[PDB]
Amino acid sequence: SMKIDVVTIFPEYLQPVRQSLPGKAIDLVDVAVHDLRRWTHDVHKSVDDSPYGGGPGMVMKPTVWGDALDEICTSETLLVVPTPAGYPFTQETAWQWSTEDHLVIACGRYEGIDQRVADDAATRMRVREVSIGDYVLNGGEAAALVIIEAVLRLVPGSLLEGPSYTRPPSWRGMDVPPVLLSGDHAKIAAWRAEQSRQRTIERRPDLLGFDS
Amino acid sequence: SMKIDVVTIFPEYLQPVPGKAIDAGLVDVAVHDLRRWTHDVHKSVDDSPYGGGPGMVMKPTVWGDALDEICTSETLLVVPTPAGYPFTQETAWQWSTEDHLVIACGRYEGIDQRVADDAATRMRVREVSIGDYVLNGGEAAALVIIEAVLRLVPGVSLLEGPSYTRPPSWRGMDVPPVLLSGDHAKIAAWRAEQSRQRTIERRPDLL
Ligand SMILES: OC1NC=Nc2cccc(F)c21
Ligand SMILES: OC1NC=Nc2cccc(F)c21
Repeated sequence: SMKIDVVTIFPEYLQPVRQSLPGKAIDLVDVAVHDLRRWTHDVHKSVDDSPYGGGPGMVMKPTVWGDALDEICTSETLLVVPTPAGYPFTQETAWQWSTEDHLVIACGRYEGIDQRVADDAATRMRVREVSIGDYVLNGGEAAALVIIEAVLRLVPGSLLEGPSYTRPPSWRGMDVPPVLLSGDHAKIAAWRAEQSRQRTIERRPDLLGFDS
Repeated sequence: SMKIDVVTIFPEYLQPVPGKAIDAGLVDVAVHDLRRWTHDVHKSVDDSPYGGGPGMVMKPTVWGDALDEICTSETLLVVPTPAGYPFTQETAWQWSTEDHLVIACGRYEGIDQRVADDAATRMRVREVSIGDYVLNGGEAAALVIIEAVLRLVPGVSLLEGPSYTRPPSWRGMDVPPVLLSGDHAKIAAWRAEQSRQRTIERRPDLL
């Protein structure tokens, strides 16, 4: 079943852990992590350089990424490039990728990878540039972990959730809502619906088609 | 000064996030195993949901004890949850100036609501989601939050368009010549148009 390759200059940060949702799956999926510097040939193992046209920071070189993806990818590969400028990664995306035979995730710095890498790959395989949110990360590594977790839990083998409770029924003078103790499946369903409504309207009005 | 305490039943997951000079006292991250605060020999952290339904809910007595020991009145308690307010860059900026963050990592189904409600009577509590996809638990979200916050700690809109570096020609593709023109006003305008087109294509919501 599914193969996931992750390419990064911080392979220890990805390093698959038994005691993980992904770790259990590994013990249905195979996850391999590759050090990008493996495909460098200068003594300094240089993966980036200053941007053409100017600007702050560095851009990852196309040469190294090309050699790396040449080796790892096939025409059947779905190449995932986490980036702040990507299409939104959503739950629909997770379901779609959950049926893929082979995901390769290219982790780069925020400033990004030379655009020609994605352009070149697209001539040979499917390429998806995606953002997991509008906060700013220093690199794609944490995004890769999020994507893997969201995808792996869907592999064979709307409205916000309201508040949940468990035992004891009273705790620090705070009681569980009595309807939840009443065993009335209908009243419980109605209460839960109303709680989710209040919470969605308050926290995520966008989900119900309202202004933010 | 910034102290981050993370509480999780997967402490090894959180160890990875090295990172810089704590020797200057700018940033300390401590990860705590939630099972430290369990009451029974089976080290139980969750229980069946009241009112029925699938999954488990994390126990209030365990989390209550953990937060009692870890938190103070000055703490900003962060609770990652799919039902949370959106975590944004503005949020990250605000939290970057906090003396003490405690991140309570729970499973998707959640922590008994009384835990957060109780904590909010003596400290600031923030329930947040990092996105509208489903994770099994809050650990990955904590990593995302920790990264977005700490890079704004010193010493630790439109989409950006394509970027390029050497060599000028690679596998049949040349860098856009405008970028080599030495006309920096034109370069800015070109980049603005690239940004416009990419935003329209990928994130029309931003407009
Ligand atoms: O999805 C993101 N959101 C914010 N920053 C990033 C930096 C690198 C990769 C990536 F996917 C992201
Ligand atoms: O499923 C999620 N989606 C977004 N944020 C989260 C934060 C904590 C736990 C969790 F499951 C999630």
